[PDB]
Amino acid sequence: HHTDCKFIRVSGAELVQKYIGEGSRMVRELFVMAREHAPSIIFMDEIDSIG
Amino acid sequence: FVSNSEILKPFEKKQEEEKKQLEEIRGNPLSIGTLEEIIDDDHAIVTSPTMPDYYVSILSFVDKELLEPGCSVLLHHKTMSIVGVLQDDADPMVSVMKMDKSPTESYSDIGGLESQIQEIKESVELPLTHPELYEEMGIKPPKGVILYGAPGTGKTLLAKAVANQTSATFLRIVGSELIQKYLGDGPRLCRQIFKVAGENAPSIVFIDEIDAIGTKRYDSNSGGEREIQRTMLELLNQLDGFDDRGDVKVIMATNKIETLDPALIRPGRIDRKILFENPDLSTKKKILGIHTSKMNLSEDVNLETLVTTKDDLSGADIQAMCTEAGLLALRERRMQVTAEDFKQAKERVMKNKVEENLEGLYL
Amino acid sequence: NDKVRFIKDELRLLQEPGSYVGEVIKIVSDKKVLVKVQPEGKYIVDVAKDINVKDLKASQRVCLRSDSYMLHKVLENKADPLVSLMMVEKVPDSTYDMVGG
Amino acid sequence: LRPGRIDRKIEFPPPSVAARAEILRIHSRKMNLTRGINLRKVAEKMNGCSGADVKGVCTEAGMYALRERRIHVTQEDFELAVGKVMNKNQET
Amino acid sequence: KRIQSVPLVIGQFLEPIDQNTGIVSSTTGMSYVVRILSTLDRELLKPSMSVALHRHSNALVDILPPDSDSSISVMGENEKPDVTYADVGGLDMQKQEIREAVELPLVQADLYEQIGIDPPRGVLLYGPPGTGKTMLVKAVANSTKAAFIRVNGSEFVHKYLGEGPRMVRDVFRLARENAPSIIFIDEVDSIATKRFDAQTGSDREVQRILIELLTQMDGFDQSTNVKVIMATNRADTLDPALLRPGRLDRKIEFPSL
Amino acid sequence: REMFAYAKEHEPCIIFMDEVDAIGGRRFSEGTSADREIQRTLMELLTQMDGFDNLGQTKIIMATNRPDTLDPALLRPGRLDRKVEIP
Repeated sequence: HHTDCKFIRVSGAELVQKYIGEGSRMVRELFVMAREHAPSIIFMDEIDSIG
Repeated sequence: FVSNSEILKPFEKKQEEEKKQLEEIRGNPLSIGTLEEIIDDDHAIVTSPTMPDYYVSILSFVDKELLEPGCSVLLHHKTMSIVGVLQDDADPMVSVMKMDKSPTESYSDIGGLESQIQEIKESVELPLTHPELYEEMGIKPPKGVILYGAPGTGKTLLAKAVANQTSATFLRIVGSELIQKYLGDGPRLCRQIFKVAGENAPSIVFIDEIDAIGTKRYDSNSGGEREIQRTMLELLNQLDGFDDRGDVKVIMATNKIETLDPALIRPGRIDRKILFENPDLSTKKKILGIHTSKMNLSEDVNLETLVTTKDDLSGADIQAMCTEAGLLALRERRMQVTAEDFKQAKERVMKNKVEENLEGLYL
Repeated sequence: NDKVRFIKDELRLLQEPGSYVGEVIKIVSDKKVLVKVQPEGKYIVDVAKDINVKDLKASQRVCLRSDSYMLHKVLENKADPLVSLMMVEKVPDSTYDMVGG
Repeated sequence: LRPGRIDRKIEFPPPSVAARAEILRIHSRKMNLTRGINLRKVAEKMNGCSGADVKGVCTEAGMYALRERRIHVTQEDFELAVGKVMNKNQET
Repeated sequence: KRIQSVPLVIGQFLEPIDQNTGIVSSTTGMSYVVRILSTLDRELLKPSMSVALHRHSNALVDILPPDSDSSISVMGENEKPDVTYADVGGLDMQKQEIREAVELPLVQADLYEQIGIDPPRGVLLYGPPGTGKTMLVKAVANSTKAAFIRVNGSEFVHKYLGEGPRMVRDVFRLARENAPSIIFIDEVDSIATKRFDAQTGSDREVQRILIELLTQMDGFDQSTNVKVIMATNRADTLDPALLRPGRLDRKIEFPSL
Repeated sequence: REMFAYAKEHEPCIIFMDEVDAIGGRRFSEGTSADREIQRTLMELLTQMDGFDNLGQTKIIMATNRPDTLDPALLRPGRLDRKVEIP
């Protein structure tokens, strides 16, 4: 908020899909979303098993 | 006058008559679809996104070489005839591909590795920059190199300087991204990697940090041990069974390559095995001056003093102290970093940041 | 009177086949825009004479005419969330005063 | 763990009585309260609670007020809210 | 306005564009942009309001009353009550939490505004399957005696592509007309799963079924007059994104052993 | 839903099940190559015997080669009340 950015999470579970040419694109697709918009500050979600 | 009547006059007359036909040839909607197969009779089958099926005749504005199974062409509204082929612009498929043009790197920052640089430069940069050496001699350059050594030697910057001098396509394939959740997508990914690299230029193929199949570690992606071979052997068949004249250069590097299947390494195609170790006190003096070249240092700070303190450190550990020393002075906001900041920075890196294990030691 | 004349002339507009819905992907120098209809397939149509291809770009919701199969005008742009799941939050409400200790 | 990837490692200490005292008043600032309570006394009864447990006491503070059909939250609700949250942490 | 008078295609309004002009979605799956009839008005309809379209031109003709058609339209009471809340014991611990998050806000909505607590837009249920989750919902329907909607989780799937997402929005529209409305979905884990969301190249997406669940619930419930109750098997099956702020925060698990 | 639709028409009806090793199991969703059709198939068999629709004249006879391949939720009371073993 203080840096005036766009908060975007990362869910590692849905980053792997199956398409034609887009199969492995979805993993790193979040990199492009941080290109067109510079104020990214990417955050990571779904770390590990908390029980 | 004389030539303009036999050149410009017949050309402008045919172009105006051709544009008048484009209204009857190319309609308003201009439906498209996916081309399946072509026949020597100038008849093909095209499937629109609504999944219909038709059989029509191949019209002008296309040739037999431009038609390939699995491409997209242009159709007609009422007659559904093929108008022509539509080329695919703005990258073949993916826009986030590591392909770039002339990145920023030089040989001054990688200095100290010249003993290991001479081997990789002759097998990669030399045939691309000076092809007349290998072609006129008759020898065939290797199709790739492989790197091995202790972590922290900066093996990433070794191949980064090649992309700038060669001024060609530079691709990167993460070793952890080789596998896929859905079974069967592993070889489908690797098949598209060499497909794009083979169409445009010899370029470069660089694979770094391969954890694939090593000691499991991925329980969210299940291959059933059968996807292990199908994904790995796909990389092997493209480096052996695939017909190539030596243009494709595939580079593989990670912390430990001994755990990988040596059959996947495909010996005899890669003639360069480069080893990396920890630099001595003479090499660290040159490496320390690289990171401190753009840094403002005080008068009491000596480069030979910090190198003597450094013990059992790699190239990445030297840059860590220069970065940490800049952050310590950043809190106090000093233009020139004093000597008291380097003393506190070198102690915190080798302690909290770098955890030195025993491994093989026996003092 | 003009309100009465416009209502009596609405029958000609009601009998008009209407227009489709599509999205702009790419353009060419022939003034032919690629329109992707969601229920139907893709169709390459011609832009209107009152507009050009300078104001058209990728991922733009427009209006595709039916009878003449041509572009009419631009409706709206593409929404911020894309692909499967895209979380877009700009300027949150969390500050330093909200975090104690 | 080696440098070149993560340049800063911040260790988060667990919340304490003095730490949860300022956290309890922030989450409860968005609801109705009573000046007759104590900020550090409620957090003193809680031990080892996380940030979600402090918000749980604040969230459940208004739940018990709905049973009495009152627009205020007195010390009676905080004593019942802590006892419910402490049982959830000790369960499973 | 009386020109048509004949069989019409059932449309659905989407977004306003121009004066006397709007985009509509026909039940045939093909969306068209037509002009609004002069005798109608953009303020007389709703963003989700279902309308009628011409047979051929698919132009807007008449605005249907604010009620939709999915299955039976679910008036909600036909011979429904059998047992009462007193016939099921031991759930009083979890029954009090549901009555306060369901029956309480439907009666007095000003209690939450005074205490400054945002009431949840619905209530989920967890624990071992095949035991409860049907006992407490049945007691609320008999005690409240108001609008109740019971739709199976896999019932939203229709043999036609575009019919699936259209039937999802039609359920929330019927709950907005009657203020004491309770939406119940039994075994919601069929259309809502952890991952699994991408159907790849089978048919279209099928994610649109889940997208309409997040779109309709987040845009509605401004007055918190509509609650949604869902049942499932376990927590790991459902989409974990459903527990985030801004949407349903309620979590209730059936005690085991 | 078509088979149970005849329960309200003809009251003396009993629907059988022949050797179900597939749609009677639990098999929650992780991967499994888009099983939603079989996943929702299980949800329909657990619907008519659960929801407020009352019949009482329709009996469900389900045969299987082993209880371990059946959904534990289906084995819970309220759907299959009596388990008749044929050793």
